[PDB]
Amino acid sequence: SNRQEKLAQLMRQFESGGLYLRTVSDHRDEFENTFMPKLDERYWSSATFIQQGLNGKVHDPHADRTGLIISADARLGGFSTFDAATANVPSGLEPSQYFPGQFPKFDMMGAYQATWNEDIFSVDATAVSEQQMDELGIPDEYRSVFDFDRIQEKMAQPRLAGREVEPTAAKICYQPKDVLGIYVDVDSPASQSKARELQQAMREQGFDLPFIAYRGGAAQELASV
Amino acid sequence: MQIFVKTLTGKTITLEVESSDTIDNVKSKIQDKEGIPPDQQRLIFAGKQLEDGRTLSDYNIQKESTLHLVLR
Ligand SMILES: NC(=O)c1cccnc1
Repeated sequence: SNRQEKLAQLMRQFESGGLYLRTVSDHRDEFENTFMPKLDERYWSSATFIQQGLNGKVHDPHADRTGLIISADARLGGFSTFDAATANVPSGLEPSQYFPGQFPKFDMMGAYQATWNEDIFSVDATAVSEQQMDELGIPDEYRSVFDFDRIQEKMAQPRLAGREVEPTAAKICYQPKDVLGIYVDVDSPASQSKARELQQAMREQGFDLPFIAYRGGAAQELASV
Repeated sequence: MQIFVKTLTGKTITLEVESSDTIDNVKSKIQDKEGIPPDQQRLIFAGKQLEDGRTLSDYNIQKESTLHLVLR
């Protein structure tokens, strides 16, 4: 797979059911400690759903991060529109088996702010059926997604209305072949500089990735940064 | 170790705890720092309300975990 082929696959997914964007504060950490061990316990990584026409914000507090554009085909542990908290894989359990089983099936704190229903605290959000959630009156907006193809359905109402949404949260296990592009903030010299460092590190291992600017439901190739 | 309790008034409470501490103990520490009676505290971690008498370790509450306080 070459640079243009990754870009083409990325843009096809972006303009269909969407894909993943994973900003990182420490790209050398991500390269050496997350990406490289996958070639020869950071099994699950956080990422955000991006899609053409979905005005989705990325997690970048000071607007100076690079990151990875990751294929919609990465293994999905769970998706939560408002980032319902998860626990870390505990000692004695297999990381690769931890999600979706221990992924919260709804956002407890989110559903409670929405409805003020104190019955909500009577259940364990990781161990709850659709029928129980119906009985609790848990709104659909607070229920997690486990089938990637259905994330665009969860995000349809803001997308249709053209509204801005805060960073969404998926737990994925991404494989080297899932890495499709490098994220670049066009208004941040520090992001671009980190992006170049990351592109060089990845290229040296046989992964020549395009530079991708994502903002507000649109994504473009950057020739060079 | 230190854990963080977020309230719905926008506060974040810092607590010094050992993993062998009980939820009761954690609620006592929230009384000590904020004058909240324990019987009025729900402690939420990763989508479940925590039971008095079980320990942080039993719920896998690690260093720098974030809990959510909700008043009863
Ligand atoms: N690093 C990320 O992209 C991310 C996404 C959602 C939540 N936290 C982090």
